[PDB]
Amino acid sequence: MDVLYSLSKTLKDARDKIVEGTLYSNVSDLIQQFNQMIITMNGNEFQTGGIGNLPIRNWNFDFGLLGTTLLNLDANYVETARNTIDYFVDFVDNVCMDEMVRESQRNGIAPQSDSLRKLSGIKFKRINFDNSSEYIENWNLQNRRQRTGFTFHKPNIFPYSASFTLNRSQPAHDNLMGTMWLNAGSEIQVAGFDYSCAINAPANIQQFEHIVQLRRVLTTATITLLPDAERFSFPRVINSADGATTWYFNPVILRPNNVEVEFLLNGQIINTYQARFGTIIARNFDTIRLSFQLMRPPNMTPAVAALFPNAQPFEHHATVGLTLRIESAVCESVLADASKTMLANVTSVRQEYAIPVGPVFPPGMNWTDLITNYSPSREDNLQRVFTVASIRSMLVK
Amino acid sequence: MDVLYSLSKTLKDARDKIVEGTLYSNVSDLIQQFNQMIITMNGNEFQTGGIGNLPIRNWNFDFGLLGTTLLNLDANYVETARNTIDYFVDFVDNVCMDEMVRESQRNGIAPQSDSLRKLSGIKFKRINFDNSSEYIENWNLQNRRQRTGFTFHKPNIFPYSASFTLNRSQPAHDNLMGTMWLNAGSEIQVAGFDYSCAINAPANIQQFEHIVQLRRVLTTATITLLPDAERFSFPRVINSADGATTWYFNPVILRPNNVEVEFLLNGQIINTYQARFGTIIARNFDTIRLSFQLMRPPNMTPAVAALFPNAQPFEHHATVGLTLRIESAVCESVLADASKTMLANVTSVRQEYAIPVGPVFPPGMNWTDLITNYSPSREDNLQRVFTVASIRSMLVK
Amino acid sequence: MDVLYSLSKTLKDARDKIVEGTLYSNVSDLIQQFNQMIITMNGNEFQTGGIGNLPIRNWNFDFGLLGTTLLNLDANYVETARNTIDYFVDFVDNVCMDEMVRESQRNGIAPQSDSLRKLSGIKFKRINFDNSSEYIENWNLQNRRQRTGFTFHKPNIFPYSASFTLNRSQPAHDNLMGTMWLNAGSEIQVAGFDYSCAINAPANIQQFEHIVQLRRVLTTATITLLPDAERFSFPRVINSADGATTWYFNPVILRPNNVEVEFLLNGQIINTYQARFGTIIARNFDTIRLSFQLMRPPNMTPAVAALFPNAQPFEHHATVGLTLRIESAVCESVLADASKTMLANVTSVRQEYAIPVGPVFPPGMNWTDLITNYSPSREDNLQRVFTVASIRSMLVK
Amino acid sequence: MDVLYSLSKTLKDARDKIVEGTLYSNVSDLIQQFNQMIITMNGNEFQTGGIGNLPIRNWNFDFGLLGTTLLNLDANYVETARNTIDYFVDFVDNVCMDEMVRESQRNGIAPQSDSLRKLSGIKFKRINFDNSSEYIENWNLQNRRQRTGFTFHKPNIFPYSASFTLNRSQPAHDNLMGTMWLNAGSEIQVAGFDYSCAINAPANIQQFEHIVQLRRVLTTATITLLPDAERFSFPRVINSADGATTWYFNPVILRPNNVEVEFLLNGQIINTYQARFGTIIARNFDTIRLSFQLMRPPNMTPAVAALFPNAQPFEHHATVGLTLRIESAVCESVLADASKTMLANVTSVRQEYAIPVGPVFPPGMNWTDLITNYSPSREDNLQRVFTVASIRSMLVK
Amino acid sequence: SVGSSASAWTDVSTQITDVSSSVSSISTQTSTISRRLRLKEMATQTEGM
Amino acid sequence: DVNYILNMDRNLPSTARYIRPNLLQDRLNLHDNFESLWDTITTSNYILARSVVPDLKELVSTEAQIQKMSQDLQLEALTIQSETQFLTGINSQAANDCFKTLIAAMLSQRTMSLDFVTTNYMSLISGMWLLTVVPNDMFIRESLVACQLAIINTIIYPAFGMQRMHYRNGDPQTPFQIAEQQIQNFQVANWLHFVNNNQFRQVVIDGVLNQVLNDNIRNGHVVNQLMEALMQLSRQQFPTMPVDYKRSIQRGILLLSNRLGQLVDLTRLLAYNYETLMACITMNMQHVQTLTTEKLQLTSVTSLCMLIGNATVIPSPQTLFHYYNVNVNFHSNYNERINDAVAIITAANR
Amino acid sequence: EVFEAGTDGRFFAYRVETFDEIPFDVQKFADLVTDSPVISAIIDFKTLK
Ligand SMILES: [Zn+2]
Repeated sequence: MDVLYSLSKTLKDARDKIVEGTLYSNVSDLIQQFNQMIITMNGNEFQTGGIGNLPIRNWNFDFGLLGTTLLNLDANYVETARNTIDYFVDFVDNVCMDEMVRESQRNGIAPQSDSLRKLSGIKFKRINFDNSSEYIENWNLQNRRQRTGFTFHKPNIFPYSASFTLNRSQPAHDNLMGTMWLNAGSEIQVAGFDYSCAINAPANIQQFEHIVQLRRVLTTATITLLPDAERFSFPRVINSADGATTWYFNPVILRPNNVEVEFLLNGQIINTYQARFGTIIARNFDTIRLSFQLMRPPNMTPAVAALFPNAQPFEHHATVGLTLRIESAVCESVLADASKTMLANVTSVRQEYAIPVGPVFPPGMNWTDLITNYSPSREDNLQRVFTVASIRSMLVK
Repeated sequence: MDVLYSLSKTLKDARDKIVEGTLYSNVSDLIQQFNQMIITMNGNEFQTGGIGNLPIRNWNFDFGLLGTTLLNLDANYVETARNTIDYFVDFVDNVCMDEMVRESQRNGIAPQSDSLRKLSGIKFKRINFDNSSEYIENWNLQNRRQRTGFTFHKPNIFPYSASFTLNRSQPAHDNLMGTMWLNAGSEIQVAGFDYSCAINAPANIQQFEHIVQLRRVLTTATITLLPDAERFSFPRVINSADGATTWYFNPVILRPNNVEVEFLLNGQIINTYQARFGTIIARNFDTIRLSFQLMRPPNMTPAVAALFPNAQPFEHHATVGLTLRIESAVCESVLADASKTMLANVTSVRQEYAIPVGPVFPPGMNWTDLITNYSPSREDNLQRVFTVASIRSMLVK
Repeated sequence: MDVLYSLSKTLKDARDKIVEGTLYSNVSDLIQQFNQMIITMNGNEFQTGGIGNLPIRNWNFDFGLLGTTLLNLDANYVETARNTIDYFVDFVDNVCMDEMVRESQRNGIAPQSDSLRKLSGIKFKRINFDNSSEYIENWNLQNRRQRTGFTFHKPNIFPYSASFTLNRSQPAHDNLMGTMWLNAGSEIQVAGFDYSCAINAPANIQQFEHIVQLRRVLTTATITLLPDAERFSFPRVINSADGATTWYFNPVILRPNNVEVEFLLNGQIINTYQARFGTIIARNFDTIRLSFQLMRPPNMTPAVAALFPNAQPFEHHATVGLTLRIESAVCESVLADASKTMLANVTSVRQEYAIPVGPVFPPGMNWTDLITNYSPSREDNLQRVFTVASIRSMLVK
Repeated sequence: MDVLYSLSKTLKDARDKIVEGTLYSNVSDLIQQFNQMIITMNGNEFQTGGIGNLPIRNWNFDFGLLGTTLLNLDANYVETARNTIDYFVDFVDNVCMDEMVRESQRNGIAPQSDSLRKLSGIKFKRINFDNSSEYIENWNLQNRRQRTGFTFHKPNIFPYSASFTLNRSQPAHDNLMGTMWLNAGSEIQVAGFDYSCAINAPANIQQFEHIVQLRRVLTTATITLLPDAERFSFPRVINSADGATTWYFNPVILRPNNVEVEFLLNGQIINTYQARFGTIIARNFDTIRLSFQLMRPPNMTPAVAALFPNAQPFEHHATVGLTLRIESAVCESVLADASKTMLANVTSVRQEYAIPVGPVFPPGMNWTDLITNYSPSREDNLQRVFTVASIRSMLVK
Repeated sequence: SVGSSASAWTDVSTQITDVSSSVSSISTQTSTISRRLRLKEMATQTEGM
Repeated sequence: DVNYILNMDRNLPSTARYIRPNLLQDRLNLHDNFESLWDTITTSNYILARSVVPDLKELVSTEAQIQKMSQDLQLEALTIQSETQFLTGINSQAANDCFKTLIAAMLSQRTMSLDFVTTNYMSLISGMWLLTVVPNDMFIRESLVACQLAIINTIIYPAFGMQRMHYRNGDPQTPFQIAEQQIQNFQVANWLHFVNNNQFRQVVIDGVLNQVLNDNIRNGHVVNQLMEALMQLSRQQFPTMPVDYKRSIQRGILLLSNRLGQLVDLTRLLAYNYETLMACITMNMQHVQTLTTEKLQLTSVTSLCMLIGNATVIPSPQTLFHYYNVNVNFHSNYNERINDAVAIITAANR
Repeated sequence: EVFEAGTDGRFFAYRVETFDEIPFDVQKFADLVTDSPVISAIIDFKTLK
C-alpha cells in the first residue's frame, strides 16, 4: 500500500519539477528516486479490472532510464520523459479504481485486487518516499498503533434524522407539547413547543431536552450555537405519529430560557455552556445534550396576552429553539465533510463502473446508512478506500 | 508565463529557507537555482503600468551572486540577501498587477503586458522550476491539451436568480399555484404553492418541478438535500408578474411528496434520488431537476381541516419545498467558491487602481454577470487572471 | 522561537521521508540537518509544566547520531530511528503546551516558559530551516515589519450580538418601528419593521440602516448578500427594552427597497453596491453599512390591502431585511474562522489541564469577549499562541 | 494523427511530381522523405475494419527502396513505383474509413481504431511533413491551444426552424398579429403581420422583432440583408398553434419601417445597422436581432384604402419582412457549409458501410440535430472526423 | 410511418397523434405510438409479468 | 567546471574569418552491420583514449602494502595452489594500466573480457568492485559469466551459509541478478538489483547532438553505492567448511573495507574524468558488441583498489583540447569524404 | 439494445450490459416494435440504473 503512495508523489513531484529549462541540481535527488522505480518494475507484469463494467487491462514494463548527464534541461528531454509518465498515470488510475471497488468483511483493511496484493510484495518496497500527504501520514501512524487524527470543515457526523416527539398529545392534536428536530451533517436544530404556553406548568416553565449521540468522538470542535430554530418557526401541517392523520403547528417564538449545552464523553460532562450563544469550543465529546425551557412571559402587552388564553382553543403555539453547527473538528476516524472529495470520489468511481453492491458498504455508499451503522469493518474499508482516493487525486482530478 | 511562476516559488522558498543560522547544505540545491536567475536577468530593462491609476515604475538589473562557502549562515549573509529579494518582490507585484488588468477578445489566453510578453521569450526559459502550486499545475496540463480540474468548497455555479412562476393566477391573486425560488452560489431553494391545497386536482396532488442548468459541468459533487424551503415559508407581499400590483403569500408547510432529484448530463440521467434527504453524491452533471408534489392530506384533524375549505377564500396557502446545497465539487473550468480569494484578488486590484472597464469582463468583475454569460473568452481570461492571482498570493497577501 | 518551528518540520519531514525502502540520497540533505540538531541539544536539560494540572516532567538528552553509508534503508534502520523521534515528539508536545498557557500584559509577544526562553538563546539558532508553514511565514515578516496576511473561510469577525432598536414605540407596543439583528461570526441578518406600513410616512417610505464596525480591517472579502432576513420573518414574543413586559412581532415580508451596502474604511466609502444581490467583493474595510427601505405598496390586491388598514390595530407588521455573509477574507491579525483549529487547540489544551484564568485572555478564551475587546496585548498573545498551536498540529492532531 | 496526414501529402505530392520524364533534382528532396517511410513501416503489421458491414483487412510491409541513381526518369521507373503507391492508397482509404466511424464520449478527441492508435506511437513520428492543408494546419494550432479558424461560403449555422408566434389571436383567427420565420443554414427570413394594419396601434405602428441565437460565434461575416420575406408573401392556410384547426394568411406587403439589425456578442451590440440593405459586415457575434415595424400608411389611394377598413372583416393582411443571408464567415469550430464535402464524406462513409448509431452523433449525422445540441463532445468528434475526411479527399474523391 | 413502412402500430400513431402539445417532437409520437402498444398489444402476445 | 580557469587575451579584427568544421552526425549507421569496421574504430578510439587518460600519482609503496598483506593474508596455510594471488605485483603499473584501460574501454564504447584466475579469490572480491561501477552493460555477456559465478560459488552462498547447493546458470537472466529473489540479507539484496540494473543509462543528447552513453549521479559522486557495497560485506563472516578458509577470505574483505574510506575516492575520480573527457567527443556512440575484447587482469584491478592514496589527478588543459581537435578533424574528414564520395557516385549514374 | 418508449414522456437507449443513455431512434424503433415481442418493463431505467 504505502508503495502505491510513492508511485504518485513520484509522478506529481515529477510532472511538476521537470520542465523545459531548470537546472539538473534541483532534481538530482529526484531523478534518482525515479529511475530506481523503472528498474524494480521492468520485467513484472500486471492485471487490473474484471469486475462489473470495469475493463480488464494488462500492463508490461520495459523502459529506458534517464539522462543523468545534462546540465540544464532541453525541451527534447522533457517530451521523451512525459511520454513515459503518461503510461504510468493511465496506469495508476486503473490501479486505484480497481482497488477502490472491492470490499471485504473478514479483512476489510488489507489489499484486495490482484494488482495491489502484488505490490505489498517485499521486492517493491524499494520505492517508498516523502509521505507528507496528510492521509498516508495517518495511514502509517495507525499501523504502528498510535494516535492518528484528521481535519474537517463542517464534518458529516449526524445521520439525517428529522422527526418529533409528542410528550402531551390527544386525538384532536389541539394541545400538544414536545420537540421536533433536524440532525444532519454537522448541524442540529431543535424546537420545543407547548400549545398551552405553560399555563398549568410548575413555575409556568416547560422543560425541553434534545440529546444527540455521535457515532464517533469529535475533538477540537469549533461550534456556533444560536438561539431559535428557524426551520421550526413556521406553520406546518404534520403527519401524526401513527400516520393516521395530520396536525397543525402554528408557532410563535420566544427566547429559549435557561439554555444549557453539555458535551459529554462516556457520560461525563467535558464542556458545559449556560446560555452562551456565538462561538464555543467542545474539546472532546461523543454526545451533545441541549436543555432549554419555555417560560410563560410573566408580563404581557395586550397583543401578547391575546395569543395565550387561559382556556383552549390554543391557536398560537409557544415555541423555543436552538441551532448548533460544528464548523470544524478533528476525528480519529475518517468521515465525510463539506470540503473533502473522498466520499464523492469513491462513490463516483463505483457508480460510473456499475460496481455491484458488496458485503460491506450500504447501497450507493449512502452516507446516512454508513454513519448510522459505522461498524469497524465499514471504517477500515472506508479508510482504505479514502486513502486510495486521496492518492489518486494527486494526479487525477 | 510558467516563467513568472518560478520567479515566486523562488522567492518564497527563499524568504523562507534563508534564515540566520540554518545549515548551508539545505539550500545548496536552492542557492544555485537562484543565482542562475540573476544572471539571465541582468542586462535587461522592464516597464510596468501606464493604465488608469497604475503608476509606471521602471526597472533595471545589475547584481552580484551569493557566496557558497560557510557551513552555517551568519546574520550578515541574510541582510545582504534580503536587500536583493525586496527589489524582486516589489517588482513581481508590479508585474502581476500590470498583466492582471488587461483583457483581449482575441487571445485572452495569451500574455498581454510589455512586461510579460518579454518573459515568454526563449532566453528566459532557463529559469523554470518546481511547479507544484495547484494552479500552475493545471495551467500546464491544459496548455498541452489535456484533462484539467480544480477543487471548491461551496462553489459559485448559480448566477443569482430570485423569482416565481404562477401556473394558475387571476387578477385578485387569491387562488394561485406555482413555484418561487432562489438560485445563488452553490444553493437552490424552491417552493411549490397551491392556494387550493389540490382540492380539485387529480388524486388531490399538485406536481411541481424546478430545473437549473449549470453553465459548466460539475463532477464529484457532495450535496446536502433537505425537505422544505425556509426562505419561502413565511408571509410575503410580492409584486405581480407585470409589476402592476402586489399579491399576498401566506404559506403553511407540508412535507414534499414523491421527491425526485435528477442530475443530468446532456439530457441523460446520471444520478437520481427518490426522497433521499441528507448527503448525496452527483458524480457528473450540467443540470439539476427537482420534482416534488403537494398532496392534499387525506386525513385532517379539525385544526388542519379548518385551513383548507372546499370553497374560497383560501387563506392558508399549502406549500412544499426543497433545499439543495453543493458543499464541494470539481470543475474543469475556474469558478469562484467560498474559500478561494482569486476572484476577490483580481476584482480588488482592478478596483484599487481604477482600471477602466474592458472588452471582456462585466463591469466590476460582477460574478452573476460573468457566470451567466461565461463565454470561452471570459473563461480563458479568467483562468489567466486567476492563475496570476494565485502566483501573487504565494508572496503577497 | 523560530527555533521551535524547525524542531517540528524536522520531525515531520522526518517521520515522513524516513521509511522502510527509500534510497538514501532522497534524504542526504535531510539526514544532515537532523544530526546537526542532536548535537546542539545533548547536554542541556529542560523543565516543562509547573502550572495548574500540567505535570512537571524533566527531559534530558543523550543520543547517538544517524547513518551515512546506506543506499537503501533497511527496516532495522528505521526502528532505531523512530525510537529517537518519539522522545522528541513527546517532548515538543510538552514544550508547546507549556508556552501555550502563559500570558503576559507587558511583553506578551515574547517567550514566557523556562523551556522556550532557553531556546531563543543564540547557541541554538543553528537549526532554523524551511519556513514555509503559512504561520511562521507571517511570524517572520512581522518581526522585520512588513505586510503580513492570513486566509480565512467564514472568518469570525463579528462578536455575537442579537438585539433591536425601537425608533417608534409606545407602552402597548402595538405600533412599533425599528430594526432587529443578529451579528455573529461572519454573518449579519438585519430586519427593519414598521407596524404602520409607512401609512403616514413621507413618500410612504420608511428608511432603515444597520451599521457594523469590525474590530479589525478585512481585505479581499468575498461576500454573499441576499434580500430578506429569514431569522426575523416569523412571529415572536420579545422582551421590551426595559425588561418590564413583552411585545408581539407578527411580520409579513416585502422586498427591501433602495438597498445600498457600503464597505467603509476610516469613514471613506471603499465599495458601494446598490441593490446587488449575490456575490460581491469588498476589498478593504473596517465598517459595513446596510441601508434599506420599506415602501408601502402603491397598488394592492384585496388580500394585501386587508393587511394594511388606514387605522390601528396594525395586525400584520411590514418587514424588510437583508442577509450578508463573508465567505472568505484576509486579515492582517489572527482571527478564528470556520476551518482552522487554532482557537479550538489553544482553548482545548487550557481546558484539559485546568489552566487558571490569566491576566490577558477572557475566561474560557471566550471568542465574543476576545474579539469585542481585541487589545494589542490580546492579539500579540493570540498570535503567539496560535502560531504554537499550528506548530504542534504538524505532529500532533 | 498528424502522422496520418503526411502519409497522404506524401502520396499526392508523389502521384503528382513523379512522372515519365522530369529531372531527379526536382524530387531529390522528395524521394528521400518517401523512402524514410517505407523503412519505418516495413516489419509492422496492421488491422482495419470489423465494425458493421465494414470488411476486415490485414496489411503487411516488405518493400524495396527507390533508385536514387538516374538524371532523368524512364517510364519503367514510374510503373515500378506506381505499383507500390497503389497498395498504400487502397490502404489509407481503409484506414481513414475505419477511424471515420467510431465515436467516443469520454475522449472523443483522440484516436479510436486499432489502426490509428498504433500510429500515434512514437516510432512512427519519423514521418511528419508539409502541413499546409488548411485543416491539419488548424488541428495543430488547437493542440498548442491557440487561435484557430476556418473559412466558409454560405455556412450552416442555423438549425432548420420554420414556425410562427401569434401575439394577438382569437379562435376564428380573423385578426392576428405576430411573426413567422424560416431559419435554415445561412439564411433567415422573417415576416411580421398585423391583420388590423395597426388601425388601433399607438402611432399606427406595430413593432416586430426576431432573435436568432447562434450555437457558435461567427466572425468576419459578409452578409446580404434585403427588405421583404418572399417566403411569407403569399396566401397560406396554416395549422393553429394547438393543431386543432387551420387559419388563413392573405398577405399584402409594405416596406419594413425602422429596420434595425443588431449583431450581438454576449449581450453586447458589436454591429448595428439601421435600414441598411445590401451588403453589411458583422465582425463577431453569437446573436442576431432583427427589429422592424409595420406602419399604417398615413396617405392611401382608394385602392389601398379599400384593403384596410376601420372594422373587421380584415381581408388583406399587412405584412412587413426581412431576409438575411450569411454569404461567408469564419468560425473557430468546424461547421457544414455550402462548399465543403466533409459532412457529406463522413455521412456517406457511415451510410455505405451500415455503421450503427453510436453514443455521440445523432442518427444519420443529421445536421439540424447536431448543430441544435452542439456539445463539446460532438464538436471534438466532428473535428476529428472532418480532419480525417479532408486527409482522405487528398487522394480519394 | 416513422419507420420502414406503413403498419398501423408504428405509423397510424406516427400520423394521427391527435390531442397533445407543449414540448418536443419524438415524445409526442413515442407517446401516441405508446398508447397503442401498451393497453393494446397486451390483450394479445408478450412475456413476463 | 569551476576547477578550470577561462580567460581571453587577444582581440579580433572585423577581419577575422574561419571555416565551418562541419560535424553532421553518423549519416551512416554502421552500428547495425559493419561489425568488422566498428571493431577497428573502437580499437582506434580506444588507443586514442589511453594516450589521454592522465597517469596516476602518489601510490603506496608496492612493498609496504603487500607486506602487511602477508601478515593479514595468512598465505601458506595448508592450501595447495600457492603464489598465484601475489602475481599481483607490478602494480605501480597494473593500476595505471587497469585505470587507463577502464576509461578508454568506456569512452571508445569498447567491450572486453577478464584474464580471470579462479583460485585467487581476492582477485574475485575486487571483481565485485568492478561490477559495482563499470556498467556491466558493456562487458561481453560471457566474461561476466565466469566472474560472477566464481564469486557466487566460491563465495557468498557458502561462507554466508545460504545455498549450500552451490548453483547452476544457463544463458538468459544472470547469476548476479536471480541470486536476488533468493537472498535474505537486505544489504546483500540491494547490491544485487543495483548491479544487475546499472545499465550505463544509454541516453544522452548534450552540448548539441552528443549521444555519449552516460552514468548514475549515484555512482558519480553520490558514491554510497560503495558505502553500501561495503556495508553488505561487513556482515559476511561465517561457517560451512574448513577454518583456513573464512579466516583468509574475510581478512581480505576487511582490506577493502578499511580502505573503503578511500575506495570512495576512486569512484569520484572516474566519475569526474569520464564525465569530463567525454564532453569533447563529437562522434556519437551507440553501445555495440564489439567483435574484439580487451584483457583486464583482476591483478591490476585489485592493485588500484587498496593501493590508491590521497592522490588527485586530472586532464591537463592542453591535453583536453588536443583531444577535441583530433576527433574534430577526423569527423570533418569522414563527413567531407562522404560528400566527395556521394557526389561522384551520383554523377557516375546520370 | 434496450429501446424504452417511456409513454407520455421520456425514452432511453441502453446497451443491454453496462447500461448507457445513448441516441434513441424514432427509426430503429419503428419496426423492431411493429412486429417483434415486446416487454412490459416492470422496472424501468430510472429504477434500474
Ligand atoms: Zn462552509
